[PDB]
Order: sequence, then structure tokens, then C-alpha cells
Amino acid sequence: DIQLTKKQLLSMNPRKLTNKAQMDTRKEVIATRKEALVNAIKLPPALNQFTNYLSEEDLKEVSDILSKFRPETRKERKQRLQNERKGPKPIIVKQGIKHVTKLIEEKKAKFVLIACDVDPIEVVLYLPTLCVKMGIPYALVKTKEDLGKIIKKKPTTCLCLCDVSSDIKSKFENVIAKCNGQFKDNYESAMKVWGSPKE
Amino acid sequence: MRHSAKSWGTGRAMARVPRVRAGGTRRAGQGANANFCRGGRMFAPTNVNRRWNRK
Amino acid sequence: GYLQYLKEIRRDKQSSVMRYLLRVRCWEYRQNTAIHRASGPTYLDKARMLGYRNIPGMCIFRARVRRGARPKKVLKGNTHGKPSKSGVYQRKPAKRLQAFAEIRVGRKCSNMRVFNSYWVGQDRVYKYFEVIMVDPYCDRIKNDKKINWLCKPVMKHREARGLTNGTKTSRGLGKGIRYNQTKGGSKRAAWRNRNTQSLRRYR
Amino acid sequence: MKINKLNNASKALSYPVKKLAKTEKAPLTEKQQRSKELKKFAMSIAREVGGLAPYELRATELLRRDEDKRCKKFMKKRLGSLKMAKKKIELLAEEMR
RNA sequence: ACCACACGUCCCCGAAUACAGCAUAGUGCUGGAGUACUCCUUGGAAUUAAGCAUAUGAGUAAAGGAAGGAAAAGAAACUAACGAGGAUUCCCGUAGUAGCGGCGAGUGAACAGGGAACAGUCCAACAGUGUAAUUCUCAAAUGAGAAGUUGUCAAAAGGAAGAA
RNA sequence: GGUAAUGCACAGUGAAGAGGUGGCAGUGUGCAUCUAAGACUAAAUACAACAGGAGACCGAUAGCAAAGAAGUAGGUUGACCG
RNA sequence: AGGCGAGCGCCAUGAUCAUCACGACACACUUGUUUAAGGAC
Repeated sequence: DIQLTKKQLLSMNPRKLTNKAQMDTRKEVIATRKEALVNAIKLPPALNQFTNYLSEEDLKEVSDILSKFRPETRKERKQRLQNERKGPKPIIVKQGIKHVTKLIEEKKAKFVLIACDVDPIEVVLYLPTLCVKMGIPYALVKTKEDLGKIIKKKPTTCLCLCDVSSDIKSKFENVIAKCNGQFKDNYESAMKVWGSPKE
Repeated sequence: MRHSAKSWGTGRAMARVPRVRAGGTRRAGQGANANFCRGGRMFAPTNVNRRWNRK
Repeated sequence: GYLQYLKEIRRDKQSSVMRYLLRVRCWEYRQNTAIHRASGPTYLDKARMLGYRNIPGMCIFRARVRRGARPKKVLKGNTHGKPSKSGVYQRKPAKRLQAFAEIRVGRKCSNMRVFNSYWVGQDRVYKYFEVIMVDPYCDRIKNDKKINWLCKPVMKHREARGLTNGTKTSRGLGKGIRYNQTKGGSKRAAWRNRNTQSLRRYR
Repeated sequence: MKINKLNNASKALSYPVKKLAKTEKAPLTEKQQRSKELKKFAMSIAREVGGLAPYELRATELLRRDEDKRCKKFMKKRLGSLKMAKKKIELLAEEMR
């Protein structure tokens, strides 16, 4: 009924909420107390990486390039197959951790985006070190939903692009230079600094 | 060997055979399990392990 | 591929990243009720070795067990017998602690079958496990080709008869001279075969 | 008793067969090579991301002081097997170099 | 008339429920009874040693959990040192032997050799990227929506025999 | 039975990608044989209730407790007894 | 790398890892001081 204040929720002992009626409150006590604990303790260097992400301004710039390579919907797909093959091979942005890791390993991938808010995190933890070893540029985004909006479908962990149309090439190269600044160029320094408790 | 039986022991002016525990029936106090008793068990009951055939 | 990278990290249990994650997760598991449903598997690689897929009619539950040996259930230490059978403490259970988790989840989730289970954490007081469950009365499952076998009537209550990965290990089954105590099917099957008198027709 | 009549020398005799040589399996195909490469690669990334464990640090410290026989005893007690200890010491030595 | 085969009707209490726990897009499922035989736990003493404390009776009795017409087991991280064999179960046998044991009382297996019956296969590691090709719902004769990229999806009808 | 550990557990500790075993503790080195920590499997084997067929079996103090309205008449505060 | 007694043990102080009290913070843990109090005991 009533929304409890932060002070109240931090005061309550979750193990003393026992009735079926109380379960939603038990969930909220746990959620708030977990936040306080994570802010209090130091993060290892590899986990600390996913605290650094693009501004909403840069996200706009990147999305305004990438949106032009949207995947086919089922409606579009049906039409295509009633018609004959025509024209050159399309460029499309690609999705999902299994395919992306393959394209990195084959040295096909040319630029990659990764989401931060992923649980459990061990799914994405290794991607930056692999990108640095293969020499591929990348950037980190705040939420899985930010990625979903680019390709007009359900949220995802990562997106990848393997080709560049000449029309876009000028803008593309500039974007890569911005990203290298915040991310790939800084990597060797980053892997040695522990995340401070937050003020 | 079905019934609940026990000996009454000495001091009752009776033979120390096991007897049937009951009440309300004429069966109370009768003599239970032994081969010399009505409704008791036979001596060395016949048994399936006997050797039926011959070489 | 991706599942290989996860395997190597999951094996390094004293790496800095794994010590961090074990500490935070074991804190959360103890604030929750003793058996509760999970949102998904904690470890994607491990759950997928053991037969999990993200289809309707499969679920993960999580369970905790108290640690250490289990004392003899007698009052004041009085055992009414011979002195060699008078010990109360330092008596260790026959089954793994994992087996207790599986048995308790199966009671709570009575409409479902227990498939497999795995370790997810420990602390001073508890040990924590995830159990994979399936629903045999579900249209999606009844028409699958890989787990449709769980719907056979013999598959009811595998955990109670020592048939699951966690419950099987105390039976002592195996191949070779090191497992002679279970030739026949079980310890009791071996006992019968060794303590019987055979009486042929011509003898 | 129909046991223990021959000497050990005569029990060791054997019939003269004609043997067949074993078919060696040394060729390893292209796809098998890439498979092995990718596994070894993955093992690098884990070590890079998460680092060494406490007893590995203590072990490597002793190797710098040339405390070879102390390190040997220490590792034996941690891993159980004298073989595993000999192997892990050789891997740690190569990492430091 | 009466009988035999099936169906219809079938008061109140009882798991007894207008309930408890739990899953799905949805429909739902469990609970009690029975338990000779099979599987999983827990676990005696009388008795024998001419006394008795280790040992024996015995991993038996008792008490709990669970399933089927059978149940369990099952295709070698297996034996063997022969000129070798080759899943599991059952019968004859090695054998009252090798050994265990106040080395006392007492306990006690395995391979071979001869047969009954015979059968091998799945998941993960590792799914078309010139487009999730996959499952479900409503409509419609070609549209809307749910699950799913933290990974879905790896194919045949069909038959005369045999028995009660 | 498993003997300087046959199998199973609990606490500390905790691998390698190459490892396990060869009925006596340890260290080294060739040789032989296998591949654990995920799953399924017919036939040949065991035995109540209920039904059918047989017998060098018992013949109303026997044979099941019970050849008739027998777990009945009747009995225990009760569990149970008959 | 210093100093003493016919390179020895003894006396000086300078780098390398654990480590026992004492402080001061809050995150585990504790308590109907609970929009709170303690506290690595």
C-alpha cells in the first residue's frame, strides 16, 4: 500500500518477514540492502571496466549511423522469398553473443557494442580482452535496451558490424577515433586500478 | 502358532504349559502352542525341503 | 566459441573476480527463504552440460543445506546397549549433502520431475545448490524429442530411489574388482546371491 | 594336490607366434589443429582476466629466493601428489621467465 | 417367470477440499489407499564364545521415503599377463578356497572353463548470418500478437503374421 | 574377504588438460590396458491379493483361527484379544 | 654495507614478509533504542 522510505527499508531484517502477504516487501528489503553493500566494497579491475560508458550524446551519434542497417522483419522476409534474387549482398548489423564471438575469432568483425547491465555478468566479462587481442575497436553502452532500440527488436547483450558502405566511411572513421580514446587505447592502464568505494 | 500365549508360572496349582490370553470366551486359559495341546503345533512340521527324487 | 571462455573462468575459484562474486552471491542466498525459485541459471555453461534449455516447462530452483556431521537421535547420550555402539558425535551421513537438497525440492514441487543438480556456493553455515526441474503435463514437453522420456510413469520420484546425479553416488556402483560389493544391482542384491541355499532335484 | 609342480623357469616359456605391427595414428587433420589452438587460446584469457591464486603467489616468491626445496615441500602438501607438484612448479617457473 | 452379458441411476461421513503447495500462452498436476516381490535411508537386543568387554547373530528385526508389472543393473577411467579375451542379468563352477579373525569362537569373495538370452545408442563441448529458417494463439486466405539471440530448430507412412 | 586402506561420507586443502588402473607402503623409469566427474535401453531373473489345473497330503480334538449369518458370538478405558 | 676480543662469536642499525595491543570509520553479524543503537568485538 504505502511506499516505505529508504531509511525504513535499510532498517528491516528480511529474515523476520515470514507471511505469504509479506513476500513483496521481503523482496524490496533485499534489493535496497544489496545496493548499499556493493557501493561499500572495492571492485577488481576487470569488473570495474563496466562502470565506464558512452554519453547519451555519443549514443545518439552512433545510433544515427547504425540504424540504416536494420534487420529484416518476418513480413519483409516473406515478400523477398516470393521474388527472385537481385542486386548486391546487403550489409546488416548482427546480434547475439554466440555469433559475435565467432566473428571476432575469425577476424571478420570491424566494430562492436557491448551492454553493461547484464546479470550474471560472466557472459560478457571476457569480450574486451578478446577485442584488444584481436585488435578490433569497441565501445560500452549502459543498458541492454539501448541496443534493442537500434535494431528495433528485443534487448540484447551485444551488436557487431563487419562491413562499411563507402557512403558512410567518413563518419565511421571519426566515430572509431572517439571510441579508441575512451576504451581501447586506455586498456593497459585500466587493468591495474581497483574500483574505489563510491562517495 | 497364531495366538497370544504365555505361561502362568508356578504357584497357581496348574501345569506350566503356555496359555491363551483372552476374556469373554471359553477360550481363556486354555493351553496354546505345544504338540500335546488341542489346536497347537505338530512335532517337526512337514517341510518342502525334503528330498523327493532318487538317483 | 563462447561456452569455452565461461568454463575457464568458472574453474578459477580463487581468482579475484570469482572471490568477489562468490562473496556477494552467498550474502544474497542467505537473506532468502530456504527453498526459492531462481530467475535463470547462475552458470550458463554448467546448466547446459546437465541438460537445461530455455524452453517453456523447465525451471531452476535453489536450496540450502546446513553443514557438518549428523548426531545420533538419542536422549542424554543413553543407548541401552553394548559400549562399542555408544558413540553419539563424529557420525557422518551416508549420502552427500547435495542429496538432501534434491529430496526437499521434490517434496515442494510435487507436480514436476527432478532432472539434475549442481553446486553454487558455501559459507561457514550453509551450502547452496541449484536443481533443474521439468513439467511432464505441458504440451511443449510432451512433444519434445530429447526430454519426452521423463513422462514415462517409472520416472516418478527419481530422487527418492537414488537415481539422480546427486543421490546415486552413495550406492557404490561401478565396474571391476574394486566394486564386488554391488555385483547383481545393489548391496542387497549381492547379499541375497551370497546367502542362499540351492537344492536341486537330483542331488 | 595338483598345484605347484613346475619351476618358475619353465612356466615362463611361450609359443612362437607371428605378430602384426600396430597402425600408427600420427596424422592430425587441419580442423583438429584449429580446435586445439582455440582451446589453448581460451586458457590465456582466463589467466589475464583473473590472475594468480594465493598459494601460487607464495610459491613464486620462494622461487625468487632460490628456496627450491622449501617450495617442493610446500606444493606437495597443497596438491597431494608429488607428480602434480613437479608439474605445477615447472609451469610457474616458465610464467615468471 | 428366470438367467447371462454390457449400460443408466448411485443417500451421509471419509485424502475431504469454497483447502494447501506448485507449473503453463492456456488447459492443469500433486495429496489418500496398497507395499508379497524391487530400490533409497535409519538401525537393536536376546543368542554363540560353555564367564565377558573386541567379535558373532547382522547391515537382520523394528521405524520412515518411493515406484512398476516386474523392479534394479547395463554397453569398460573392465579383466589378464595367455598363442589372451570383450555390455548387463541369470544357471553349473572355481570354493568352505585366497584371505579376514581375543589368528579364538567363527567368518569369506573374483577371473577362468561349460550354458540360457542377446542390441546398442543419445546430450554437452559443436546449427544455414545473402537475414530465427523454430514453437504457440487468434484471425484470415493472408494479417495481428506471445515465447525466444543469457540461443530455438538435426525427418516417413506402412503390415501380415503370432498369441489368448 | 580387501589385508601399511575395499567402498561411502564430513571439515580443511585442492589439479592437469591430459589423466586413471595392473589385490604388498615409498621414489624413479620403460611396457600393457582403459577413459571418471551428464543420460537411455529389450530378452533371459523375483514374488501377495485374484483366477485356472494337479497331488504316494489332512479327513471335523485333524486340515487355515474359521467345511453353517468366522475375524462371527463375545471381551479390553484403550492399543488390541477371540 | 658497521664496531669489540687473543674468520670466530659478541656487541651496533639498515633495507625484506608475516605479526600483538591501541585507535577511527561502517559493509558482515547482533538487539522491538528499529526512519534507531551497537560493531569485526
